[PDB]
Amino acid sequence: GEWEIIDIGPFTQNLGKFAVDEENKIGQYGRLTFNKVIRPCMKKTIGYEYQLYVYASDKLFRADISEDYKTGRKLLRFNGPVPPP
Repeated sequence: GEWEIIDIGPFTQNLGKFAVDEENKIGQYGRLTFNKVIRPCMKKTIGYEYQLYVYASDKLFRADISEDYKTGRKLLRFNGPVPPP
């Protein structure tokens, strides 16, 4: 159940796109336009879980994302706007 910092390459960006698209289906904040994932991005091993900071429509949100390696990606939490890290 350990955490590591991961770089903000394409894989991390697409986790941010996943989170925004999932959040648009929820409709908590209206229609958000994905901007980018910024540092720091954390990954925990279970099978993984991610804590990310994603800009969408010019505002900063934090997303918690679960991922089942074999089966499925899962939006656990999406909150904000949050202060910059």
